[PDB]
Amino acid sequence: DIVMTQTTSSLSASLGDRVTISCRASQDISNYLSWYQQKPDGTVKVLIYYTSKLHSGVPSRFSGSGSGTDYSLTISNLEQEDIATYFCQQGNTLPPTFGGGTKLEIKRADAAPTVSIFPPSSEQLTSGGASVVCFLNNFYPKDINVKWKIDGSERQNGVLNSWTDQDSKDSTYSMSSTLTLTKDEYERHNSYTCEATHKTSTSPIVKSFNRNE
Amino acid sequence: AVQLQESGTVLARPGASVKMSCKASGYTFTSYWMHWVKQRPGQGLEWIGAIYPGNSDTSYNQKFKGKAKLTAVTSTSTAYMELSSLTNEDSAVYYCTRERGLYYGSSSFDYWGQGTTLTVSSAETTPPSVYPLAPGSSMVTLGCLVKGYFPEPVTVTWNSGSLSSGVHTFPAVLQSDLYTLSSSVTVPSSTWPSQTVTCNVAHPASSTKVDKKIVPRD
Repeated sequence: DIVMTQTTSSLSASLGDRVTISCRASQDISNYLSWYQQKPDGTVKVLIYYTSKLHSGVPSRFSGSGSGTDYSLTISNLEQEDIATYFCQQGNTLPPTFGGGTKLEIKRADAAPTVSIFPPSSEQLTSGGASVVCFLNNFYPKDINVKWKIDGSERQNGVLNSWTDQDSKDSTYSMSSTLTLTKDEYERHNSYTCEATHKTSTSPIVKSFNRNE
Repeated sequence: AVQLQESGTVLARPGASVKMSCKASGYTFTSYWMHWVKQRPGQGLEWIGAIYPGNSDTSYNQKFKGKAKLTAVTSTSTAYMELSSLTNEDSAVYYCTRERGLYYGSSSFDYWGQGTTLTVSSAETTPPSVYPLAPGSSMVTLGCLVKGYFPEPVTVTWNSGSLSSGVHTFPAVLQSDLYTLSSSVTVPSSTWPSQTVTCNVAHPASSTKVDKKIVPRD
């Protein structure tokens, strides 16, 4: 199969910017390359086919170019509706193959996470389970790492994480992290700590909950 | 207008076979190749195969031979894909898409259906438990933990929608067959706990709606 590599998976830009997304095939694909746009609701549209042909109804701020192995999609003046994921696809050889995709995001100033931590509720403890929940809200850039510690001891097992897509109003990201233990193990410890590593700070951003409080 | 209308979300037991459909309109169904594409939800797109409904010629990705069966019904302009021996790895969104250029083709896809979500699971419909998140500044953040439900989706609102600003509802994660999600809300400390704050959780599949007030803890 022909491998298609899009140069990056995530690309930042400002509205009104000229944006270029590129991909590269593992062999010459003879201009048999198309670009598709996928929106967060899962819907998909073709934008460009045969390298540079604009599909009817697609705004002409979209353009494509390339030859051989190397191709680019360009948006001349980024609009809000253009924030989406873009996939390239070769039709030179069967099977048709797609690039991994490039998601656009809105560029903005760095923002530190607002971190909040929550103990298991009484309702949950009666069921024999215990989840400690940490929200890390409205940060930018999206890259972030969360570490859990129980009474000083780092804890990986039982942690589940979830991330939002970029906020439509303030262009930040949020994350939620949940440590789940048995009620028994939970009751054997006091200090639960969520610590975030993020570009905005040299030291960890730490929120703790202590069963003594 | 060309339109491809795919059948709805399907839940399937492991080891089963599922059949999904794609109703074409606005063009001569029998003159274009209909392709199917798989998207696992943290990755790109994978080509499954195609059928030419004019004579039922088919073409399959080697990776999907013995897995997918493509058919088409001319009288109803509907393409079907049947997937066999289902496993967790088959859980995905499947698209049907028309190939530009008629029989001669182009290997470019000019119109796409909206996608069909296939979820393969041995779990049967079960309601979430909704747990309050209260902590123990000008602002306070509160939350709800919606745990151990199946299938997707749930909806979460706060004070019946009047708190929309400063809310984050996070994508559900799968733990031990079941989904769990969390949602946070941030308000002025002046308003909580003086005023009431409640997460309203609805799980349509189990006909459940739960209101969970967030109480101070001490």
